[PDB]
This record gives sequence, structure tokens and C-alpha cells, in this order.
Amino acid sequence: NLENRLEKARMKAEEAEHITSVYLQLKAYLQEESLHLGNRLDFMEAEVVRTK
Amino acid sequence: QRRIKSLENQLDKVICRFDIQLAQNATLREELDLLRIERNRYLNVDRKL
Amino acid sequence: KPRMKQLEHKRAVEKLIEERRNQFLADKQRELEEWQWQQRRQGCINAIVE
Amino acid sequence: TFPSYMAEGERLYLCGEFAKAAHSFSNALHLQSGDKNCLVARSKCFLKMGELEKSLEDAEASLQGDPTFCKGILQKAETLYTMGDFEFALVFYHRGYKLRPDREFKVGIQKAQEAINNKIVRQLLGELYVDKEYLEKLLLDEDLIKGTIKHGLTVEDLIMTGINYLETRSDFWRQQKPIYARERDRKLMQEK
Amino acid sequence: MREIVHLQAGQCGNQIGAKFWEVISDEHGIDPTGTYHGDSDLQLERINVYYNEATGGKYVPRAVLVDLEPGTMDSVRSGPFGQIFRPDNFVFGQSGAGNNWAKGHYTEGAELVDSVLDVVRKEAESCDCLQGFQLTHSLGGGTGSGMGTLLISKIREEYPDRIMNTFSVVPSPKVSDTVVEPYNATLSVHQLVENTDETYCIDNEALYDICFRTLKLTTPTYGDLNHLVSATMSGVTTCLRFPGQLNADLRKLAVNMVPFPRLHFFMPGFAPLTSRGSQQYRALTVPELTQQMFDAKNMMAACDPRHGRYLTVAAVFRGRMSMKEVDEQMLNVQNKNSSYFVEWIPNNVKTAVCDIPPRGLKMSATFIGNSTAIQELFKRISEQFTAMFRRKAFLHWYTGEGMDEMEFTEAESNMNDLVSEYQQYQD
Amino acid sequence: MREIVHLQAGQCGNQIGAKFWEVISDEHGIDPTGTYHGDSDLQLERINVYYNEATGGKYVPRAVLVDLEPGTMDSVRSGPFGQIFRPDNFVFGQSGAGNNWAKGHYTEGAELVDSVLDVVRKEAESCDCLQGFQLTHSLGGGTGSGMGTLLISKIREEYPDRIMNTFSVVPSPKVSDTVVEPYNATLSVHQLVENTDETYCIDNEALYDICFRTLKLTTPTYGDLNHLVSATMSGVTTCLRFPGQLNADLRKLAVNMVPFPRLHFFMPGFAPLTSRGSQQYRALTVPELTQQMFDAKNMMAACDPRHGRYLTVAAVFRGRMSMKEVDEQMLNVQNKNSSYFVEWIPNNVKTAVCDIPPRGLKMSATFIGNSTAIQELFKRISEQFTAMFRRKAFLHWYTGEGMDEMEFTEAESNMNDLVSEYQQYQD
Amino acid sequence: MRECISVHVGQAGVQIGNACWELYCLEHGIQPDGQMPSFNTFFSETGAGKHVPRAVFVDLEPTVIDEVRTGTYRQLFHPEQLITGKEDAANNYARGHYTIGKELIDLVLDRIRKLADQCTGLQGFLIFHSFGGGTGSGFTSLLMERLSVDYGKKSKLEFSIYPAPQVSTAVVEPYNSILTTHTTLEHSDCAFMVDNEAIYDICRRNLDIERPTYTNLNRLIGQIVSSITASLRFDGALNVDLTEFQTNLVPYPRIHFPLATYAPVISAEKAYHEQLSVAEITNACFEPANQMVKCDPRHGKYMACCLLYRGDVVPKDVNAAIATIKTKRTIQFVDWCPTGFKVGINYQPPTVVPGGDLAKVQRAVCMLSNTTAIAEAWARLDHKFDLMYAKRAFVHWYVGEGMEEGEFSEAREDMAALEKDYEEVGMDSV
Ligand SMILES: Nc1nc2c(ncn2[C@@H]2O[C@H](COP(=O)(O)OP(=O)(O)OP(=O)(O)O)[C@@H](O)[C@H]2O)c(=O)[nH]1
Ligand SMILES: Nc1nc2c(ncn2[C@@H]2O[C@H](COP(=O)(O)OP(=O)(O)O)[C@@H](O)[C@H]2O)c(=O)[nH]1
Ligand SMILES: Nc1nc2c(ncn2[C@@H]2O[C@H](COP(=O)(O)OP(=O)(O)O)[C@@H](O)[C@H]2O)c(=O)[nH]1
Ligand SMILES: [Mg+2]
Repeated sequence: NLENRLEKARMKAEEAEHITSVYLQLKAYLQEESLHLGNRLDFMEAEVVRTK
Repeated sequence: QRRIKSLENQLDKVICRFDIQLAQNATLREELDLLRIERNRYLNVDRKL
Repeated sequence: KPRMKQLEHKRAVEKLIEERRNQFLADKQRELEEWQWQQRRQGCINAIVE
Repeated sequence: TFPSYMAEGERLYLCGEFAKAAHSFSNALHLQSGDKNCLVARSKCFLKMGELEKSLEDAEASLQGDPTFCKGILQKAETLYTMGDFEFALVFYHRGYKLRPDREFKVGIQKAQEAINNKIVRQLLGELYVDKEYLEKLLLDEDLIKGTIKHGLTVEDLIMTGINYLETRSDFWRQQKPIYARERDRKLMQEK
Repeated sequence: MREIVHLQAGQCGNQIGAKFWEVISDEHGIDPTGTYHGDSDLQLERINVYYNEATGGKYVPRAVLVDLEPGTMDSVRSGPFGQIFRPDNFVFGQSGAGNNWAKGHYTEGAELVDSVLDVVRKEAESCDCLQGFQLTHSLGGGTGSGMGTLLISKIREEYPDRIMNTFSVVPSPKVSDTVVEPYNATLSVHQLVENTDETYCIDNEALYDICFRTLKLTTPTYGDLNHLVSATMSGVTTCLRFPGQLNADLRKLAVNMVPFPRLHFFMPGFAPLTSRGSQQYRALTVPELTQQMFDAKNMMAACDPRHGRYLTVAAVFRGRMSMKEVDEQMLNVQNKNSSYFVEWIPNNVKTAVCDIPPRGLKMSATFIGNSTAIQELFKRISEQFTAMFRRKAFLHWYTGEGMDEMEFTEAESNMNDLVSEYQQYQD
Repeated sequence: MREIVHLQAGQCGNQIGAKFWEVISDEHGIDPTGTYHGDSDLQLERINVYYNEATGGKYVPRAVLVDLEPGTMDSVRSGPFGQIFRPDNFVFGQSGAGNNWAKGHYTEGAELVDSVLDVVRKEAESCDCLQGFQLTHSLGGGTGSGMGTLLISKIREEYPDRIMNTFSVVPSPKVSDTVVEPYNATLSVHQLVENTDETYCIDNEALYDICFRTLKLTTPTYGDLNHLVSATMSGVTTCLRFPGQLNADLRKLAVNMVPFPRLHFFMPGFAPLTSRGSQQYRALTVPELTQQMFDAKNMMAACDPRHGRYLTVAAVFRGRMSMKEVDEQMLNVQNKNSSYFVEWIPNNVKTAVCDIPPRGLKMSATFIGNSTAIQELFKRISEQFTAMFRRKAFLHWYTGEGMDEMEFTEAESNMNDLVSEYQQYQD
Repeated sequence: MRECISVHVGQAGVQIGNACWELYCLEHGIQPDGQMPSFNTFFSETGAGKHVPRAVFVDLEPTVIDEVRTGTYRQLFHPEQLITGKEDAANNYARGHYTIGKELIDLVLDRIRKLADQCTGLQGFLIFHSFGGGTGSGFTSLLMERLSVDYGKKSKLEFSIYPAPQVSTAVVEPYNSILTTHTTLEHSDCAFMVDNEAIYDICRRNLDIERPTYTNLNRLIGQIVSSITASLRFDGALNVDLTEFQTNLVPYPRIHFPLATYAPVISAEKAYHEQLSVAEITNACFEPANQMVKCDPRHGKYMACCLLYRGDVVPKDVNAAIATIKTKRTIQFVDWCPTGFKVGINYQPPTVVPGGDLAKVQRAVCMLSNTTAIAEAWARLDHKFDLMYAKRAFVHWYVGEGMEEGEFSEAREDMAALEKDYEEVGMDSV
């Protein structure tokens, strides 16, 4: 009985290991892009000026 | 006897690591939303412009 | 007057250099003297054992 | 040649990343074809990667040479009973125990036992606290952020890769503990 | 100010209290007779909690020490801090309660109950706002199981409000001291579930483990086991006798450690219990006194808490400490073991902090934790009960003393129910 | 701050290990009781690398001591710096491992391995940034290899991102001290090739001569021999506990060394090793130390580097000196002696300079070297193994405790393929 | 109101700065404590008297950056901008740029942004690191990636410790050098190159003292930085700022790698015996012996050169000091850049550090030029990479640190075009 609840939790741990890895990679795409997020708006702010 | 004993200590560690894993997954998925809210904020002023 | 009040703040804020550093040195001796006091208490209980 | 690719690939496998390890395992196959030692090493690295079918291919293509490699005898854990339905994998767990005892084989034997006798609500029951992740990794797919490119692959691929394994683990947990058996356990407990 | 009227009942209790009264006597200063000789007013200040003022500045304790065999009380006098006890608050019968719940709860005992209730009444209404009415005793004997649970009963009728703590000794799992242990214990756990409001299960088998697997001792005397228990007590009543940053008395450690009327059986546990050779090699950072408390070992009750889901845990911390280190470390516990803490209650942990530490240390704690693992304790006792009533063994000595069989069955039922309910909330 | 747990397991381990702690406290100024009593401040600024603080000066060493039969461990206790270690760390069983890998890696081993990893896990959580581990096995033997391998493997599965250096005595070439040493080595080297990062072959026949030819000691005992092996461990890890011009953490000294992920076996070496009254006739300049540094007569391993090809060599110089001189002498080496160095990695030497000299020595310079010539050692053990496995010698005393022949066959295959890997680069 | 931010990164970059910030403390009369007994460009003012240097010292290994915050200069630096690390780089590009680099960026750039807000007229940046070390290669190139998008048009000057041709310290050093040059090509402005062994050579011959070390090595590097930036603060006859160095050191955006040279590097005794005139100190720059990088100038062609003078230099005798250079044939000038030269004049003679080996001269000139002889210096480093990568030598650590192998092939491919530009520069056009 105790091995059966060890391997079941060993199974349950790894499917929580994966979800950490797919969320950190999802973070990394949002983080780098938040840097280019401002100057794109600044460029388009000047776009409203140039066609004014 | 020691088998059962060592196996208790083992199961504990496994269920405890799973727990701290859910924790970091929960420290995230809140800060993931903290990277989605300004993500759901510029494109409303991008689509404005 | 603006020069000597920034200088006045200069002496006033460097007194918090010496007060807080001395407080830190007084705090570490206070917890150290607690360690000897618990150990000299253990010296007294080891007496009545002896 | 071959000894570099194993040693990094086994170390990468232990170090948490499995995608890059399997690549290092796969490059070693372009040194010698029938290499049972490494064929099981892929299937260890491929079961952990969420997907299932390639791991079985490497599992079988290992043990199509000789049934003597005890490390590869461990690998067939991923057969039917543990992957679905309600009976098979014990037929090999016992024949592995006919070989060297290998206390890890017994773990599979005690697991493959009397369990052979056996949307929101179903997901929350079958999946544990990671069911909060499952819906949330599906509610993040109803946006425009999906159509992106991280490195070679797409952001929508990753948002569905985590959902793919969680859906795969959903049936894996359902096969082990049936919903029908769950009602019987609760009813017998309350009555007694 | 509030006070507590100890009801040292039973042989085991007589002893459990004696080492305890010495422990509180010291913390406060009351020397082996009474004259306060402390080194900080912080002590005397609120002594009323466990000590009544007399003349010549004497602080005789407030303990209606009781028994049914005039011998244990006699030893309690002829001991260390024993002159303190009053020569009138010792209620002693003549006929022993030969290990027979009946002899103590229905026959021999009763005779003494009137005298006990009298003294209790007296020392009780001689206060301003009594806060409690503890009763240290064992559940596997005669006087305790018998007269003890009758006192608890008539007292919860006379004063129907004051907290009724009951540091109790539940029969050990493996080795036992008596043979008729089951019957006695089972019967006592029925006149305790629907009466007391804070029972603390302490087990000897468990205690021994914490005096050989943690205290690296080799010759543990029943006395040394009693000192570990006395420490738990001091702690549960510390934030009321000495000031602090987040004080919590008994009523609070209740509205924050019992999630259902019946469910009231809590397991204890101390914090800094290290050996001599190691006393110096270990540091006392709050993290350390937190690890040595949530472990299954440092639990004075032999019921692995790894097989249940703590409905709620507490922590009467004691010692000048950092409220951050405490709350922070307690969140790490709250999360690291979220799979061992029930979810229907979001946050399960009460964190009190005192200032005056246990005499000679730097920090301490008590792990009063309501777990669904106590279900196992009663089930082992019940497994034994149903395995004796089945053949009406050792029952001719009970039915005799005005006792019916339905009473016995009613205990199995009211015990089976506790165990059953405990599991319903463990799911 | 980076931390290094010193796992010592076995007679030769707990022996040199003790010496290691003597030749480390002296530097960090610690007494045989646990208290800073040194001169310069730079000494307790980085005590957080091998010594965790306790209460008030007691720097309790972060060493886990393991064996199988109370003996070598008791020697470390009843000795000089012997009580500094925390009691718990001393984890021992009761039976011996009669140099039988099977015992230490199968039958018994496991019994204590669980406890061993417990203390390790604990002292791993008490770290800011775990750099890695530092095992100390005697290889050829039981409590040494048998156990170490088990522990080494367990650690690499728990911490797959730590540099586990393994100062190990290699089955001596000429006079061995165990009729079954070949057997042990075969299985051992196999595990420490897929589970380690920087091994250091500390052979004995070599050390027993370096003290006879260079130090001219008339009666070299094990005591003196261990001062040499201890020194190297302190050198490898000197830029992690003291300031410098070009620091080099273990990871650095590994990346710049371990070439392909398997040839990670290195040859040890110290620098100022002159006799007692011979110093007067010998200066101490980077030029001079370098003659000795690269002299193959001062290598703590047996294989002669002038019978192979230095793949990558490093040197953790410790002392106030001139980086120019360091580079100049090292440059000359690569040029003057080129054939003896491999050519596919032009820069073949790594220099490092910690600016805190050793005790009573202005300039010390530990040299670590990945020399292909190690083929000899591997081949020798393989050869000796070949002779025994053949006529199935002492095998019922190995396979008797669970170890199929195929295990030892697999082992041989690996050890031999390591020789192939090295020679493939020599040509 | 015209300041510039200097970021010093790595074991190398910090120890350069400690021997460089002692020069700014001695030129301005700044005390080590931080108070006076103009400053503006390299020193801030917290309205009280305690001068704070506008420098951020970032490193991944705490044991060296701890010496700055415990030594003599502990009160001068802000304790929170002087940021330490937790895990070390281990000479890995894949660690300081992909694994442990990314965890020390959400606050390091926050320091640079706050130091940018304190200024009003910033125009330049200044970086010290080494191409060989893991922090100076990986963490630097991430900073180039971050600063290219955060600031952009602002100038980003650079000083590096080049791979020594003959000697070396690390053996994955060519691995670090190629990958850091890959990122520096497009995300940097001008990368001033200095190596180690040539300074060891000029400390033998010109400087009388022998057995040099990192103290004398970094004080000379402190001198080349102090000489190149002194024109911001002191009034001179012909002044020059950092954004001016953009347009006259690079003709093409791919080449941005010039060299340094300190001319009056002389000992205390030897300066008694010769007079230092600006005619003689100018043609002492062009000798290959005095060149601070081991590149023989006769192999290459000079593309553009900068001569920043200090002290009582007379501009009457600087054009005569240059007209002698162009008439002699050992310096090669051809048609596609017949101009080739500039000078900058300052009125502050160079200061002397106590205990230093330099002599307190008044006519100090620093020669700053980009040559086509860097091609042969890079003709070995790409060969160095092609001799190790030809059979996959040490790169298993890199692919163990978040690195995919695929960039190494295009690290070759992007670097292979670089000397293809060099052969296009050297050919004459008819
Ligand atoms: N000129 C000069 N060069 C230095 C100094 N310190 C280190 N270096 C150079 O740095 C190169 C190797 O880099 P490292 O020693 O690893 O230092 P790093 O570049 O900061 O890399 P990390 O140590 O990982 O942080 C050597 O070849 C040296 O030339 C210094 O103080 N002055
Ligand atoms: N912890 C502890 N338990 C005791 C002590 N003395 C007796 N006991 C327990 O109490 C039981 C003895 O019964 P006893 O107290 O004489 O019965 P009672 O007085 O009639 O209720 C045994 O099962 C012991 O476990 C003691 O000093 N310490
Ligand atoms: N350096 C060193 N080597 C030792 C010492 N004692 C024994 N050895 C070596 O250890 C080898 C035998 O190891 P062994 O005693 O079997 O280790 P065990 O199996 O762990 O008990 C011999 O070849 C010795 O050369 C010592 O104090 N120092
Ligand atoms: Mg560094």
C-alpha cells in the first residue's frame, strides 16, 4: 500500500514539474517583449503626429 | 521495518516537493497575469492609435 | 542660509552613523552576555550536582 | 563519438530538461543502429516528455534483440495497463521478476493488482490541484497572444503542449482509478 | 484577572501535576514552599493565574489534588515542591479504585465527589473571572477514568461556561500497563467528547520515543516523561501569565483550533528538545524550533500526522523573536505541506508569540494541532474493546458495581461516531 | 556564498578527511573546540563554505562522516580536532564490509544509505548557493567504494547541477593491500565516470615515494601522507573562501578542464615541497615552483605524464606574486615541452591566483592535471581484473551478496572503453 | 549637466575600475570617503558634500566585488548599485547570457534607468569587461542587447581585455571571444581593444620596473580611460566628447574595433635623461614596440587615428609632429582615406598616483586608431575556434546551459564575413 501511494505521488509530481516548465517559457516570451512594448507605442505616437 | 520507515520518509518528501512545486506554479500564474494585464493594456491603446 | 542648513543636516545625519553603529555593537554584546549568563547558570546547576 | 552523446544526454535528462537530452540521445543513433543501451535511454527521456508513442517505439526496438537487458526490462512499464485499459503490463512485470529480483520490478507488480477488477466535474475529479492549471492553460488560448513565434516553434504550440500532456495524464489517471470505482468506494465507506 | 483551578486527578495525574506545579512554580519564582524569590516583576505580576495569595507573602497553589487511594497524594506531599500544596485541598478516600472505571465513577468515587465539588466550588468562586478548569489525568486507570470524568461532568454542570481543558493520557498503542485498559479508556472517551472543550491526548509510548530518538537519553524515568508533558501545559497558558506581541489565552486557542463542536481532541508537541552533547552544536533560529515541531516524531501522541489532514494547527511561541521569521516560516509550513492540511479552511495556523521564554533557553512552542490522525488512536482502543465485550471478558467486575451492558455498547457507539465523523472531514 | 559539504565515508576517508579539517581550520583560524582564534579578519568572512556557525563561535563543520562499523569514526572523535563534528553527522551501522562492493552497494549499504542521505539533505538546505559535494572514497574497498558510489549516485539524482569532486585513493599499482582490490575498483571506476565532475586519483605508491625522495622523511606514516592529499583539496577550493586577482570557483576549474564529458580524472600536485634543512639551498619564485609543479616526480598519482599527452592542466596558485611570471613560466612549458601536450586545444594550461598564502609558506601552488597517461592506471586495474574474472576467483564472496557476473562484465567493458577514449586522443 | 554612465562588469571590469576610479579621485581631489577636502561628468552630488560616482559595478561572483565594499573605497560607492551575484559564470557564455545572466537584469537595468534620470544631458556610455571571461562575455552581450532597445541612439563606448595571442588564462577563452564578438557587432558602438601580453612587454622595456602585476596592469588601463575622457571636464584648446568618437573611428558599421596606445610611459629615473616634446612623443606612438596590442602596423593599413593630448601641448608643434608622420613611408596611407587623422587638446597635465610607476609628465598623448592589422589577429582566433569546434571539444557544457548548438554554425558564418570585409578594406580601387 505504501509503494502504491509513493509511485502515484511520484507520478503526480512530474506532471507538476512539466507545468512549471511550460509556464516559465510562457513568461520568457512575455518578458522580452515588454521591453519593445513601449518604444513601439512611442513610434506610433509619432505616427499620429506625422500624418497630422 | 526500516523499509516501511524509510518508505514513509520517502513518500513525505515526494508529497512535500509536489506541494512546493504547486506553490511556485501558484507564485506564477498570478505573476503571469501580471504579465498579461499590461499585455491586455497596450493593445487597447495600440488599437486606439 | 541654504548652504549651512544642508551642512546642518550633514552633521545631523552623520550622528546616525555613530549612534546606530554603537547600537549594533551594544546589541551584539547584549545577546552575547545572555549566552554567558545562561552558561554561568549552567555552571551553578553543575555545582549542586557536584 | 557515441560516449560524448550519452554522458551529456543522461546528465541533461537528470538536469530537468528533456527536449535537449533526447536530441543528444538521437544523435548517438547516428553512430550505431542496434544499440539497446541507448534505445531504452531515449524511452526514459521520451516518457518524461509528455508524449507516449515514440517512447514505446524506442522501448520495443530496444527489446527486439534479446530479453536480457534488465534496464530495458524496466522500460516496458509504459504498456496498456499504465497507459490505458485495465490489464496487460503485469504480464511483463512478472517475467521481469523471473530475471534478477530488482526491487523496482516488484513496485510495478504491487501496482498492477486488483484494480484490474474495475466536464468540469470530471476534470476536477480526475485531475488534482493541477486542474487549476489545466483550465487556466486552456483559458489562455482564447486570445490573440497565441499567434506568435518564440524560437522555431509557436507560442500556441506551447500553450497546447502543456494541455496535451495534461489531457494524456487525465486518461492515465482515469484508467488507474475509474470514476465508477470511486462511487463504489464512497458508498461502501458511508454504509460501513 | 482570570485564573485556572487545576484538578490534579488520578494517580498518573497526581504525578503529572506534581512535576508541572514545580515547572510553573519556577517560571513564576514561587520557591519549594511559597516565598517569591524571582529576579523580575514580570513574574509576580500575574501570579493569580495559578497561585492564591495567603499571609506572610505566601502563594499556596490553586490545585484541588484528588485520588481514591491515600498513597499517591501522600508521595505528592513528601517530594520536592510539595509543601506548597495546602493540607486541605488534598481530597483522599480510603478504599482504592482497583483499576475499575465503575468502582471510581459509580461506587467508591461518588462518595468522594461531594467533597471534591465542595473544595472546587470554594477555590473557584474565590476568584474574579475564572478562565478555566483543567483536569490532568490518565484514561486507562480507575480514579482518573472513573472519578476524574465524573468531576469533569458535575463541574461542566455547576459552572457551564469556563473552558474545560483536560490534559489526558490515552492508553499507549503497543505496550500497555493494565489489561482492562480498553473498557476504562473507551468509557472515559464518551464522558469527555460531549463535556470537555479542549482534551489534549498525550501518550507514553510516544513520549518515550521523544526521550530516546530525540533526547538521546537511556534511562527515562516516568518523571522525565512527565516533564515533557508539563512543558506543553506551561506553553498553552503562557501568553496569559507573561506579556507578549500577539497574546492568545485558552478561549482563543479554541475558536482557532476546533472546527466542529464534537471534534475537540488535540495532539501536543514541544519545540526545543535537544540532547546535552548536541545542545551546543545546534542553533535556535526560529526555523529550527519550527522543524522540530511539525515532524511526526516531536508529537507527544502516537498517531502519525502524515496519515491525516490537520484540520487546524497552532503554535504558542515563547521568546523575544522576529514576527517576520515566525509568520514567514509558518507560511512555508502552510504551503510546503498543503497536502497534509485540509482545504475547506483556507489558512490553518494560529501564531501566538510571548516574550518571557521557558526558564533556560531562548525560544519554545507547543504544537496543539487538531489532526484527523487522532481517529487512529480511538480506533486502536476500539479494536481492543470490541475484542473483549464480544466475549464479555473482564466484565463481571463492571456489571457488578451498578452498571448495565447498554452503557458499554453506548461507548463503542459514541466512540465509533467520533472516529467516523473525523474521517468525513478528512475527505 | 557558495557551500561544499565534505562527505567522508570509509577508513581512508574518515582518516584523510580528519586531516583535511585540520589543514582547513588552521587557515580559517579555528581551535579544536570550535571558536575563531586567528589573526587577520579575512578568515571568517568566508567561514560559510565548510563551517556553519552554532551558538557563539562553535563553527560546526559541515562534514557528514559515514562508515559501516564504529571504529574509523571513533578514531576521528577520540583524537585532535575530533569533537568539532556534530554528533548526528557521524552515521554508522554495526557490521563491516570486508572490502566487498556487494556489501556496501547492495545488502548492507542501503540500510545506512537512507540515513546518510538524510543528514546530507538537511545540511544541503542550510546553504545559500550549494556549489556541490566533495566525496572521499578509498575506491578499492567496501565502506569506501561500495558506500561512496551508492551515495554519489543518490546525490547526482537529487542535485543534478552540483560539482561533486571525489578525491579517491586509486588501487595502488605495485604493492596492493587487498587481495580483492581489482574487483572493487572495476565496479567503482564504472560509477564515478557517469556520476561525477572532477575526480582526483590520489594513488598511494606515488605518495609513499614523494615523501621518500623529496621530503626525505625517514619514517613516513599515514599521518604525513594525508597532509599532502588534504592540501590539494584546500587548493582546488581556495578561491571560494579567500580574495584574489583571478578567482576560479570549482565550476570554472571544471569547464576549463573536463574536455569531452567523461575524461574527468585528474592528477593532483602541490608546489613548495622541500625538506626541513634543505630550504636554505632553494628559492621560492614562480620559476622555481613551476619546475616542481610540472616535475612528474612530485605527482600524487602514479602514471608518468611523459608517457601520454596533457589534455588540459590547471593550477590554483595561492600567494602574493606577479601574474606576468605565472603566464611566462606556463607559456614556456607549452612551448619548451609541446609533444607532451595535446595540440587540438592550443591554450592547454589554466592559471588562478588566490591572494591568501598558506600557513608558513609565502607562495603555494596546487596543480590539477587531466593527463591521458592515466591510461596506465585504468589498464592496470582492467588487467588485474581480467586475471581474476577469468578463473572466477574470489567471486562467491561478491556474487554471494547479489551481484551477477554480467554486472562485473559490464563493469569491465566500461573501464576498458575509458582507456580507448584516452588513447584515441593521444594519437 | 553633460555626464556619462560607466558600467564595469566582471572580475576584469571591476578591478579596472578600482584602479580607474582612483584616478578620478586624484584628478578632482576627491577623498576616498567621498567628500571634498568640475566633478559633474563622473561624479554626482547628493546636495550635502558626499560625492557619489555614477558607476554601477555588476558581477556574478561576490568574492571580488566584496573587496570594493570592504576596502578603502567602501564609503564612496552606493551599497545597492554595487550589485553582487549568487552563482558564478565559470567562463561560460551560455551561463552569463542564458542561465544566470537573466536573473540579474530586472534590477541592474533599473539602476541604469535611475542613474539616467538623475542626469540631464547624457550622451555616452562606457563599459569595462574582458572577452575571455564568462561574465565579461555573456553578461556584457546581454547588456548590449538591453541597452540597444532601452536607450538606442546614445553612444556606447567600450574597453576590453583582448585574447592574448601567445599566452592565455582560460581554455574556453576562444569560445567566449567568438560568441561575444558576434553580439557586439550590431549592438555596440566602438570597442576599444587592449590585450595583456603587450602591456607586459611595454612594462619591461619602457618602464624600468620588472615583475609587473594586475595593479600596474590596471593603472595603465586607468590612464588610457582617464586620458580619453578628460576632454569632457577640463577646458581645452580643441575639445571632444564621446559622441564625436562615433563618426571618426568607424567608416563602416561592421568594423568598430580600434586600439589604444599610451605614448609617455616612462619610469621615474628615465625621465631625467630625455626631454618629452610633442614632436618626439607623437612618433613614439607609431612604433610597434609601444603598441598596446600585439598587431604589427606594417602588415595593416591605418584607417583612422585619434591623438588626444593633455597638458601644455602647443598646437604649433602638433601639426609639425604629424607632417613628419605622413612624409615617412613606414605608415601606410592610400587613397580611400587620405585624411586619416585628428587631434584633441586638453589643458590638464596627467596626475600622478602615489606609489605609481609612471612619471609625472606634462605632455601625455593617447593614440587611438583602428587598423586593418586586426585581421591577422582575428585570422588566428577564427582558426582557434575552427581548431576546437572541428570535433566538438568543450561545447557540451554550453549545450548543457540552455544553448542550442545551431548558433555556433552561424557564429562561424557571421564571423566569416568579418575578415571578408577586411580584405575589401585593404584593396585599392581604380
Ligand atoms: N587587464 C586586466 N585584465 C583582467 C583583470 N582581471 C581579469 N582580467 C582578464 O580576464 C580574463 C579571464 O576572465 P576571468 O578571470 O574569468 O574574469 P571575468 O572576465 O570577469 O569572468 P568571471 O571570472 O567569470 O567573472 C583574463 O585573461 C584576464 O586577462 C584585471 O584586473 N586587469
Ligand atoms: N506519563 C505518565 N504516565 C503515567 C505516570 N504514572 C502513571 N501513568 C499512566 O497511568 C496509568 C496508571 O494508572 P493509574 O493512574 O494508577 O490509574 P488511575 O489513577 O486509577 O486512573 C498507566 O497506564 C500509565 O500509562 C507518570 O508518572 N507519567
Ligand atoms: N592516504 C591514506 N590512505 C590510506 C590510509 N589508510 C589506508 N589507506 C589506503 O586505503 C587502502 C585500503 O582501504 P580500506 O581500508 O580497505 O578502505 P575501506 O574499505 O573503506 O575500509 C590501502 O591501499 C591504503 O593505501 C590513510 O590514512 N591515508
Ligand atoms: Mg568572476
